[PDB]
Amino acid sequence: TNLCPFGEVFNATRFASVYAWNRKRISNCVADYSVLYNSASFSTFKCYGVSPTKLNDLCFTNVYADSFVIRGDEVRQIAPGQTGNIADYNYKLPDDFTGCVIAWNSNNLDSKVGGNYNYLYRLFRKSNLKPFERDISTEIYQAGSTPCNGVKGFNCYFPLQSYGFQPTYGVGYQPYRVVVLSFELLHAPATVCG
Amino acid sequence: STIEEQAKTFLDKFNHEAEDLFYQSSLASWNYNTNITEENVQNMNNAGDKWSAFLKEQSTLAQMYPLQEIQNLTVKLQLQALQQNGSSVLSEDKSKRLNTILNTMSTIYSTGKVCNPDNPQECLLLEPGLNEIMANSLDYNERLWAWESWRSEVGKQLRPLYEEYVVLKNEMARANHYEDYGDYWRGDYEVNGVDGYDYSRGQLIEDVEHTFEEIKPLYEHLHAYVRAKLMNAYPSYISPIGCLPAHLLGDMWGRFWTNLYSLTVPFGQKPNIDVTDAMVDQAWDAQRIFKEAEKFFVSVGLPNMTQGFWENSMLTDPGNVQKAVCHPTAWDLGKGDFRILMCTKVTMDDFLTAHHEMGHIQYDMAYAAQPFLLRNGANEGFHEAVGEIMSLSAATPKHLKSIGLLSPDFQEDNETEINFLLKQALTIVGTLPFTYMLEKWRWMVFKGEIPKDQWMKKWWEMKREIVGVVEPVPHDETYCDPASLFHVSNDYSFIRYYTRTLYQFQFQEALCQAAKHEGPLHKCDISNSTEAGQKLFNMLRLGKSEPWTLALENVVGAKNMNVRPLLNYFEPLFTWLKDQNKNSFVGWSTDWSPYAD
Ligand SMILES: *[C@@H]1O[C@H](CO)[C@@H](O)[C@H](O)[C@H]1NC(C)=O
Ligand SMILES: *[C@@H]1O[C@H](CO)[C@@H](O)[C@H](O)[C@H]1NC(C)=O
Ligand SMILES: *[C@@H]1O[C@H](CO)[C@@H](O)[C@H](O)[C@H]1NC(C)=O
Ligand SMILES: *[C@@H]1O[C@H](CO)[C@@H](O)[C@H](O)[C@H]1NC(C)=O
Ligand SMILES: *[C@@H]1O[C@H](CO)[C@@H](O)[C@H](O)[C@H]1NC(C)=O
Ligand SMILES: [Zn+2]
Repeated sequence: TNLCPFGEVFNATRFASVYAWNRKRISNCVADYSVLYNSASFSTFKCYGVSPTKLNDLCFTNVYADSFVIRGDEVRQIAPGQTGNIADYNYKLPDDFTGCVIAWNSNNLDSKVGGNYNYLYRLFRKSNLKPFERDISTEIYQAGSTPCNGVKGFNCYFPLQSYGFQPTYGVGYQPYRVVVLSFELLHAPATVCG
Repeated sequence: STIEEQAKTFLDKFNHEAEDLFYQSSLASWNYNTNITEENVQNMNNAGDKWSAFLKEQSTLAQMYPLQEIQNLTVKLQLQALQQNGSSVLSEDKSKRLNTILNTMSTIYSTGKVCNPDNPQECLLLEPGLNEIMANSLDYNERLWAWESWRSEVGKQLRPLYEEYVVLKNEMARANHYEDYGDYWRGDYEVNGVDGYDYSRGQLIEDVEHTFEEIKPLYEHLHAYVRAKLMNAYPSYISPIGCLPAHLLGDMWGRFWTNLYSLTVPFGQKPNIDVTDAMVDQAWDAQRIFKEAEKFFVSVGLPNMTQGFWENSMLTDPGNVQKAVCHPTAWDLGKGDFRILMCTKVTMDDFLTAHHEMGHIQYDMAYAAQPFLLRNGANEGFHEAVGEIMSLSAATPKHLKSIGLLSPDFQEDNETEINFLLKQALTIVGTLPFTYMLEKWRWMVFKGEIPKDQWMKKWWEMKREIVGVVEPVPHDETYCDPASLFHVSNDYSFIRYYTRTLYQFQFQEALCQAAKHEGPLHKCDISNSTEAGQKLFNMLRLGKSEPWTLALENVVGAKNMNVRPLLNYFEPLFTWLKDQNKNSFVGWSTDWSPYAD
């Protein structure tokens, strides 16, 4: 007899960078999606393979809350069957993804005058990321055949780059805090329902 | 494993680095412009230096990727702009010499003033001082005094610095494998890598010379009319068959003839179109003006202003507490930031200037999807020209009767058409002979065809023959006339003002013919027509990522720069001028001077 703690997932003061994206398991509770759907504070709210009305009465045994922060125009790259830097090199959903996508405007908080360099992203990687794979490696990317030996230089780049956030950007760039919810079913009983 | 991968990997790393550091220097410059303090100067200097060293540092790695092995065109276009090392190729000893001379002549232009022999203790600057005297005074001596005293005092200082200015810029081109430094400015229109669209650096000279030949019939009559009007007001000081005196051209250098519209107005009893007294009774402010301007771009389908636009922009004089430059500029800071800095007053000119400054924003928002190195005008002449075509439709009587400014019952007839065109004829056509003359002058000096002692001799031979203007007083080798001009001492290539004139009417005839307009061209309005707005939007979003000759083919259906729209635009005026000039002598001889009696 407990509510699923979405309060600490959404209203947490500081999220992880997109490569550092934090996974939090949600189980053995009851989740109310009505206040989420009726808040109207969310810029982009979608669901895939499930209707937002139908999931009100329904039971899924495992709910994973993914959290990260990306660019406003890069929100379109979070979806099944998508490419681009955020999709390939950072956070990759499989084509069969059954969950939902949530985003809202963080510009009133996460951004400050002068830019905030804590938020980072992985610009280069040797290959694409498999579904739901966190890669935190700081290893120097290698573009050419010249051995890097872990130092900056010609054709050896530090892959982690920062998003500068000032308050003064246009609506397109502004930072959004995106929360991706995954839903699966396995042999375990489903404790999460309406 | 190829250079192409190493090239895309490098530039992708370069894109997100150029986005962050450029926005710092651009925001700092915004702080300097809006708020002028000693503290805000160091903030722009430190931010401007990091961006200067960044492009200087990235140019070291850029030359390591040979363009010979690069098959993809878009990567080759990006590196070609980055790989040029500019002034860094020169030796370090002359490096300090160049920037100092650039800043030295700049301060001479800014701090330059004129002083009368009568009371030496009092003196006046150029701005406002001489620009007020040259425009507002009808006196022969007063205009002549301002004309000579500025070139005599300032010209003596800049000439010995300008000669060394020529020597340094020449060796920079030969180290870049250019025939001269004049070839460096003409290299902006160079096109390579596309079969059949290649536009050679030497093709520009042959084209501009051919385009100006067909403008001469229009200009010789336009010059014959201005000479006829000023002759009646100055019978003794102006010869009927001779060239116009320099100081009587309406301003210092004869660039804009708009100041002469007062005496040259075709019809004095017919009311001129003025939206000023209409805006006062409605009590509009800077807020509604751009709303009417933004509503214009909504009618053509172009996107509207961002929410951060109205918040971050300073649209008015920020009080008497802090001083700010009121020169209208369109600031593109990158990363979706678009700002217009203007001191807004209620006037007919500001409403027409409003659509111009907003034109760049609609232009920069189109190619903003391109990477930073590809974020620029398709050429150096489109970026400014796109803002002018929007101002054209805004000045037409039809667009003014729609938005409520001009009365719906306003009468239109033959005498109204000529009045509105001749005002546009003085500004648009009057600046072409001055612009072609200036560019052909710099090009022959940098090439070396003109010895240093023939500069003042070759200058006023182009004044008389091309522009039909003669010097009121002879200048010896000591004076340097061009150096006193803004764009000459400030090291800005001035050919931009010739091309935007030809490229604005091509767009004008192209978009209006797409809107199925009927009748004369000058009465065209692109409002409510999406056919033109979508056709124009095809080119605007391309940026410099495509050859301008290719991008121009979409809009105007023509691969070559042509003046046919320009004569078609003034064709109503061109027929009327020859009728008033049939009793006057058309043409001018270069052997006449006011000081030879
Ligand atoms: C976060 O806080 C807001 C207001 O404080 C509240 O409306 C919202 O429900 C909170 N988030 C969750 C998941 O409850
Ligand atoms: C302008 O700069 C001065 C210097 O710090 C500062 O005191 C003032 O508040 C600034 N004004 C505005 C409007 O930012
Ligand atoms: C060149 O590379 C860009 C991306 O780096 C690509 O979009 C473009 O299609 C390439 N050029 C050609 C001709 O394929
Ligand atoms: C621009 O147009 C869009 C179209 O829906 C509108 O939502 C937006 O509010 C407009 N911009 C402003 C500042 O009103
Ligand atoms: C565009 O259409 C609107 C709607 O009828 C009209 O009010 C407006 O006057 C039109 N524009 C022009 C320039 O006539
Ligand atoms: Zn402009």
